[PDB]
Amino acid sequence: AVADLQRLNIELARKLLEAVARLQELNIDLVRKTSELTDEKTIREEIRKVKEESKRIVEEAEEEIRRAKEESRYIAD
Amino acid sequence: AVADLQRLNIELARKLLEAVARLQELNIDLVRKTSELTDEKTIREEIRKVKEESKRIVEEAEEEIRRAKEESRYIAD
Amino acid sequence: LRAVADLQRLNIELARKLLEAVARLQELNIDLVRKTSELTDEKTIREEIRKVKEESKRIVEEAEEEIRRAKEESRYIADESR
Repeated sequence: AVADLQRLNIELARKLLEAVARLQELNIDLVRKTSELTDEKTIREEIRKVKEESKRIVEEAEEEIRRAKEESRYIAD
Repeated sequence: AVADLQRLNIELARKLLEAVARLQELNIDLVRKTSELTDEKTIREEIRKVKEESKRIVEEAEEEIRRAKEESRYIAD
Repeated sequence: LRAVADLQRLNIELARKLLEAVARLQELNIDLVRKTSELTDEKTIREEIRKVKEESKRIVEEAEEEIRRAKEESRYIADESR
């Protein structure tokens, strides 16, 4: 069952990479918006929003890994 | 063969971390320069540059997973 | 109980640590941006930058070290077989 488990890891690498890519675009955006704003109350909402968004993304990736792990177990029998 | 496929997976994980590491120094550089500058046109150019550089890095990592996908196929048969 | 199933969990453990690294770095980056908006003294800001940089390097090196473990542990599993 070597090819199946291998395909699984390739899938995983893609998930984590996409998460990494989405977090990067989030950080470029947080820096861009912060440079644009002067009001600190307003800047704090952008930061608070990026933070929870980042948290959603990390959690999504965490569940994907958990699912890849469970699927490995079944393929293991 | 299993050992070769695992070697492939270790290689891939390392390259994904390398992309993560390069993005982080990029993000750190972007914040540093933005704190240094006041002119927004110049700041937007720093932001634009870091962004395209981030995509290049992201695109290379995507190609690497793709290579790893091809290579795994060849080895399993 | 396969050698392959054990190699597989090694990779699962490996993806987690790297994600954990990415998560930690992401929080370092947001904190640095937060403090940057809060401060006007450049000396202070540059110190916060140096701190995040050193912290980010350690996290990356911690992850590089775990990869070296996975690689070595994987080798060990090679002769070990069903």
